[PDB]
Amino acid sequence: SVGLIWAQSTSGVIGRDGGIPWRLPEDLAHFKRLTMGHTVVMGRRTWDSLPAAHRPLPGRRNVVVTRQTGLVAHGAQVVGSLEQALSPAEPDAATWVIGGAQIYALALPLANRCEVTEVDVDLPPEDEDALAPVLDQTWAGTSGEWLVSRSGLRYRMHSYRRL
Ligand SMILES: NC(=O)c1ccc[n+]([C@@H]2O[C@H](COP(=O)([O-])OP(=O)(O)OC[C@H]3O[C@@H](n4cnc5c(N)ncnc54)[C@H](OP(=O)(O)O)[C@@H]3O)[C@@H](O)[C@H]2O)c1
Ligand SMILES: COc1ccc(-c2nc(N)nc(N)c2OCCCOc2ccccc2CCC(=O)O)cc1
Repeated sequence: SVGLIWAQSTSGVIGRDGGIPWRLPEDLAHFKRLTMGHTVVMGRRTWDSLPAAHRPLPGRRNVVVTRQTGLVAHGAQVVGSLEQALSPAEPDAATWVIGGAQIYALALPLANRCEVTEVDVDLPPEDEDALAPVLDQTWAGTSGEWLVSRSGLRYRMHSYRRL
């Protein structure tokens, strides 16, 4: 099982300026609950975007997809392709692809599940933004109710499974 997990604004922005242009603690908790104890696969930009307190992501096997020989920032296992990231895999569990846009595009054809957090923040896309992948007719989804964060932002979760 290969799952994509991401958070996006309603407009479909996932990234800006090498980071994420909102703060939503409830989504961080959701992300940790779904990924704890599992392998997480990310693109190298996302690895370099992690604040030092969160790099590597604790309690997870951190796999970084890069074309470079290796990385200056410690704690990752580097691989040269998504296929190398995904095999061998943890039994009875999902391997989670955790971004960013380039790595989501690589993984989308291989994925069985998507776990999306939608954040109701008004973020018209800007020219260098990373955008969420668009899902096609091979996905069936369900959506949770709108929730209110302690910061006042509304958010909700969507879950998709391959037909
Ligand atoms: N909202 C969310 O859920 C979420 C989640 C994660 C990230 N983000 C955001 O997304 C943005 C980063 O996304 P991004 O698309 O710019 O970068 P990315 O997908 O994180 O990383 C891109 C890098 O991955 C490597 N790569 C890409 N394709 C490859 C291939 N075919 N083979 C081997 N290596 C490959 C390259 O690393 P090298 O250059 O080292 O070769 C490339 O520069 C940031 O703003 C981050 O904060 C948002
Ligand atoms: C607080 O910033 C968050 C940024 C992104 C999400 C997030 N949310 C969903 N739903 N899917 C994702 N792929 C996703 O990005 C995961 C990779 C980036 O992770 C970062 C970045 C900065 C600080 C901390 C962490 C995780 C720390 C940990 O997990 O210990 C969550 C919170």
